[PDB]
Amino acid sequence: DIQMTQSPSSLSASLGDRVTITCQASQSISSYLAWYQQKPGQAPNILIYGASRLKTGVPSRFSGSGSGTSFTLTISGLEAEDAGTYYCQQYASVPVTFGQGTKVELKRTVAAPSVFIFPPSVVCLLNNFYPREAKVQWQESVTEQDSKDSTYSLSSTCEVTHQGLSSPVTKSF
Amino acid sequence: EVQLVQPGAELRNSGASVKVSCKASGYRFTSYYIDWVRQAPGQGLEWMGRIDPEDGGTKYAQKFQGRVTFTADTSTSTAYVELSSLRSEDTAVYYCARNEWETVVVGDLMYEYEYWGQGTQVTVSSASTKGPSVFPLAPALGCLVKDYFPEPVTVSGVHTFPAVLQSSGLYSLSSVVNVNHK
Amino acid sequence: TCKTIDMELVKRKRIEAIRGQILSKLRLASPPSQGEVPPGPLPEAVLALYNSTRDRVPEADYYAKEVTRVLMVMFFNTSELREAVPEPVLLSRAELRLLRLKLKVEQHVELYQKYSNNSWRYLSNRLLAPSDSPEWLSFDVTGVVRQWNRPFLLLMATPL
Amino acid sequence: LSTCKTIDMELVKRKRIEAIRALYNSTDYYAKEVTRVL
Amino acid sequence: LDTNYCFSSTEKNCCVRQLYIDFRKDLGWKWIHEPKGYHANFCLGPCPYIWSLDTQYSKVLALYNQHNPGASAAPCCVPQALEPLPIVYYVGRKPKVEQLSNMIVRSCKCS
Amino acid sequence: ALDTNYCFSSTEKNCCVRQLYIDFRKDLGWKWIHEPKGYHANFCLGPCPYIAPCCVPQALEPLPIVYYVGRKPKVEQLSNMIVRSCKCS
Amino acid sequence: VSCQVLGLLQVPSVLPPDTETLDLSGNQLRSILASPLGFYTALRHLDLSTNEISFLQPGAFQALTHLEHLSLAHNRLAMATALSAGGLGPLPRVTSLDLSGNSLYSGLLERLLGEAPSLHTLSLAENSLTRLTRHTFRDMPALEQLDLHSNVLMDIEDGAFEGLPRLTHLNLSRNSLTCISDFSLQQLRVLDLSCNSIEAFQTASQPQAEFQLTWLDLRENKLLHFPDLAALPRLIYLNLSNNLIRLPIHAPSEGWSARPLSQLLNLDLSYNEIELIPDSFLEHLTSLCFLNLSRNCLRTFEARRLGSLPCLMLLDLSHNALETLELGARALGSLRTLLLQGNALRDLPPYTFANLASLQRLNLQGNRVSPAFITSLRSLSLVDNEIELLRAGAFLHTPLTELDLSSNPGLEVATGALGGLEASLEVLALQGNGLMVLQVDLPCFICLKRLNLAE
Ligand SMILES: *[C@@H]1O[C@H](CO)[C@@H](O[C@@H]2O[C@H](CO)[C@@H](O[C@@H]3O[C@H](CO)[C@@H](O)[C@H](O)[C@@H]3O)[C@H](O)[C@H]2NC(C)=O)[C@H](O)[C@H]1NC(C)=O
Ligand SMILES: *[C@@H]1O[C@H](CO)[C@@H](O[C@@H]2O[C@H](CO)[C@@H](O[C@@H]3O[C@H](CO)[C@@H](O)[C@H](O)[C@@H]3O)[C@H](O)[C@H]2NC(C)=O)[C@H](O)[C@H]1NC(C)=O
Ligand SMILES: *[C@@H]1O[C@H](CO)[C@@H](O[C@@H]2O[C@H](CO)[C@@H](O[C@@H]3O[C@H](CO)[C@@H](O)[C@H](O)[C@@H]3O)[C@H](O)[C@H]2NC(C)=O)[C@H](O)[C@H]1NC(C)=O
Repeated sequence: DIQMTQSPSSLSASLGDRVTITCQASQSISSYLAWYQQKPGQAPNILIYGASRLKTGVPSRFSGSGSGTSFTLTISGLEAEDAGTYYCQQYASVPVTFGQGTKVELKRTVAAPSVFIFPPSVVCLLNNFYPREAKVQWQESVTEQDSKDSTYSLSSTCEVTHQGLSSPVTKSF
Repeated sequence: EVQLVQPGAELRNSGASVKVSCKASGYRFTSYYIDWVRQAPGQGLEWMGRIDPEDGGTKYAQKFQGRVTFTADTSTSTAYVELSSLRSEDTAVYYCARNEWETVVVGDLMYEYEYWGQGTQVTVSSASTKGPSVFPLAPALGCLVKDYFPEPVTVSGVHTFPAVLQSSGLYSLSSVVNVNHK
Repeated sequence: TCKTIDMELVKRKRIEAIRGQILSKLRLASPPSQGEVPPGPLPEAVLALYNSTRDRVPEADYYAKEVTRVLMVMFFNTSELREAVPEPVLLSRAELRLLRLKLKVEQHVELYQKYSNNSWRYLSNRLLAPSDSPEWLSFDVTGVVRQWNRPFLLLMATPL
Repeated sequence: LSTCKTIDMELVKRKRIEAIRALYNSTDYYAKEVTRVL
Repeated sequence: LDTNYCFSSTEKNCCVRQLYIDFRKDLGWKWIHEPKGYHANFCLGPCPYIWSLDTQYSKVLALYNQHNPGASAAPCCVPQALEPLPIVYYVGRKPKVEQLSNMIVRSCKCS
Repeated sequence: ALDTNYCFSSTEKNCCVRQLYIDFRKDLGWKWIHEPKGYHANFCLGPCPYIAPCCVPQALEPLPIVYYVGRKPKVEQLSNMIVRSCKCS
Repeated sequence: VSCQVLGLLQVPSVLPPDTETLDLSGNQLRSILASPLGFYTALRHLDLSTNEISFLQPGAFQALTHLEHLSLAHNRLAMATALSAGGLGPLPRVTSLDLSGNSLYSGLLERLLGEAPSLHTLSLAENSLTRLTRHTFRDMPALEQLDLHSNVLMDIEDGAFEGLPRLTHLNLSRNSLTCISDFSLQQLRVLDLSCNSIEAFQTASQPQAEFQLTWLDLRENKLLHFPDLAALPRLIYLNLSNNLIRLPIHAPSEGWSARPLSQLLNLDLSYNEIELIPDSFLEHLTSLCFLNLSRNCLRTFEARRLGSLPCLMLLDLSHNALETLELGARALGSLRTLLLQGNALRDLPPYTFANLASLQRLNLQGNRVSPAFITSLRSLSLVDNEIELLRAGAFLHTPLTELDLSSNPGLEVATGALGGLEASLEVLALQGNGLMVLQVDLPCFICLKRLNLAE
């Protein structure tokens, strides 16, 4: 059991930027690591072999570095295809242990929600807002980021406050 | 090229046993290891042990000691898993990996995985069947779907939201600014 | 087709391959050490079993099988049969063998299994050629066993 | 010093073809006849 | 050594290779009236000789069953099972039917 | 289809089963096989011309042995050991 | 200190601290712990081989800073890689490590080996290595010999030896290799590929610089063609014996098909299926000295090219099925020995062996050749030639020193048959001739030393 930690729980960046994820091992690891690139719906995909040995057919923007106790993954230019969860793995002891996962998403600018209401199980809906910090008071359900404009949505089954609009508008029917 | 195929596991009532299949093709089955990794939506990725189809040697992690047993069948090039005495803290996607070199090269050490399966969802809910009851909503506009357990609904400037669990039942939604298999 | 091949190298290579084959078929990483070998000849049971199997009458066929026998208590003690074979998964062959006393006239016999409480299930049948001396007759009874001096039951199974 | 890959298929098959170089429905090195008697 | 795996891949080991013959397209013969063809197939792939030791790792002992099962001196990749093929060919003026032997191969061993 | 009863003590240039003796004490240098002291292994040799071809065995025989593991004796039976006849491939 | 073969269970702690060379081979040590061993920091030759050592302490050898040679050979270190991660630690001064006989494994070997810049010779032979990947031999920039013989190696990637720019001796004997598709080890000097299953050998095409290989060993392989060695100018010794070559590239059992020999010296084409020699084949083997061709089913051997095989000192050709042979004048001028026995020669030109300028030894046994018998020939053997009459002028002007005529029933010796052999002959044997009377004056032979007239 070699417990490993991924320092950032989740991070948001933009196109053509430098992303970094670190990995800290409970004990010494030497150079027996691996990084994975799971998609939001599919199985994990190997990215880095050893500790810095890039695989074949995967983009070279990712780079490996470190040894023994500290390892970092760096992405040269962030792209829409590099959005997902990233994992650690060690093969230096009989129990193979993975990391915890770090979600990488995009951001472009702030967007204002358009709060809607629907009387009947009443539903209050928000649409086309960027920041995933919508706070609504009377089972919320956010969606996944859209591939077109990287925007969020929410459904509550209402008082809405957000960073996009300064005034905490309250609408009722 | 080599590819391993697993079929979706739908649903299994609590207290029963599940069977996860990992039919493989494109390579000599009785020459490699097979790893079983479990992705519960609660925490990370967990590694159960591995099997050697050629011999049958079984090894497993410290937590799955006797709670899981996986066998192989070399005639049809498939590897299996047997999970017993299901609980609520078991619903997860069970993947299927290959160490990428050979059993001979990877003697007793451990490596990474280059060929993954597609996973199976072993879901325990103790809910049999009940058709969705779509509810109309209007002043944009959309649809309301309630209690459409246990397997999804497809409904066709659109927005669908992930189903939620409440009172042992699913809850769908739609909004615009039903073909249920079960 | 012309004579250009010598038997010296063929003998040597066959010899070395035989060494490797015995080592592989027994799954011995290294030859066993003789530290615990008791002094004296082999026991009577083991020698009798070896002389019994020496009598002349799938990917997993390559490896060896431990050979055991059970004498009749034709009924048998199921306890001894289970003592021979831990669980029926590893069993690979089980031949029932017989020793007819004297048959000067040709006759045909058929095997059977105690299936139900009173019923018996038919098995393969064979004809006996005349002979003035005792001889060993066999009948492969592998299926019934997995389902489950004097004539005996020879067994062959994967070691535990 | 590297071992061997990409065993050819097209050339091999052509050589093999050169080497290969109611009575029907009811169906030694030298060929044997087929006849039926009822 | 599955037949499907051998016939739908490329390995440098003794495997059965897929082949279908058409009497007209492949053989270029027309005197055989029936049938249109058959899957003769063939065996191809080297079987290396394994020099042995007294002390070997537990997991190299599996190479013997795959490469030199019979402990031969110079192993060869040969067919292990064969099937018959009935045809209908004209010899002169009288049509002839024969059940030829050792024509269709299914699996190949190292012998 | 050339067994030992034919090719042994005969002058044949074509492929048939040849004589060979295994003695565990001298050839293999082993002392852990209590019984037997050896066995007749034989081997197939000889050209097989066209009517590349190889000559391979067709009939094979088992070989039971007795040996020691730890302090408990055991009896085990190997397979495909003695070459009995050869064929042309 | 020499404590070899003493049956000691543990490491002794009574050794003087000034020990520079310690011997413990053949004991019952099952572990190398750091505390007993760290006392003798002055060790330069540690010998622990032929033990049952299964576990290695991570800080075990880190104290012996002046180690120059350690030998853990023939140990149970295969399970150490699983029992212990890291295995060997860095060995800053070790020059010769010998881990042979350990049943080590590829992959396990990739982790067991620690970096050693001062290592001069590593041995892993008699192990279970099945394949060599790109990251097996890494971080040994001073290795110049690597022993891998009697392994089960089958696959070798393109750049397995990439991290060894100074490997010169490579012994790959008794391995399971089948097809060699490339060879680009520029500075390698010795390559041994004997007792393998190699059906085809191809080298790299058009290298930047000439390769340094001077020793190829393809004996007892399954080759079907004479390898293309146009890119190996300095290959000197070449065994191709006990193969299937038919002079007089493809691997049919696999299905793969993808001044050449100016300085080759020792060619060995014995035990092959050669039936004829094309003329151009012997033109390339200039300056070749010792040529052996025995146990080939060749039926005719001729050399008409002027100056062909100019310095051929020996010509071994026995046990063929020859009917005829032709030797050109002033062609095999430097030919000193000629093996010709075991053949079926019937008729030859009278001066077939006369033109050999410096022939000394000539065996012609079992051939049925009847006597013209050379001022330089020394040893002769016409044994089993089914001879009946020996004419007087057999050896008039051939100062032979050794002469054998044994096993010739029905021999009739003419008067004066040994014409000029009185002063040159030293040993003569006529065993089994069944002669009734001797027509040769023995006392006139002053230089005779031993005689054999048995049977
Ligand atoms: C490449 O490695 C092979 C395998 O070790 C070398 O051949 C071996 O050479 C040794 C001599 O150093 C031979 O050992 C001798 O064995 C006889 C018994 O036959 C023994 O009486 C002697 O005292 C000596 O120990 C060994 O038999 C021989 N093995 C084979 C298979 O021929 C070979 O010389 C190496 N090549 C190069 C270029 O280094
Ligand atoms: C190339 O390698 C081959 C090995 O394949 C070497 O051949 C070996 O040559 C020696 C002497 O010519 C053979 O020894 C002989 O044994 C017989 C008994 O059979 C004995 O009566 C002779 O007096 C002689 O000692 C040896 O058997 C033979 N090895 C094989 C496997 O046939 C050859 O010497 C190598 N080439 C060069 C130039 O060294
Ligand atoms: C084909 O002919 C060659 C000769 O051209 C044979 O090679 C010869 O083999 C013998 C036997 O090993 C060698 O004699 C040995 O010499 C070494 C070193 O001087 C000595 O230590 C040994 O005690 C023994 O006397 C001989 O040198 C060698 N000749 C050459 C040029 O290498 C070869 O064996 C023949 N082929 C076969 C299959 O026999």
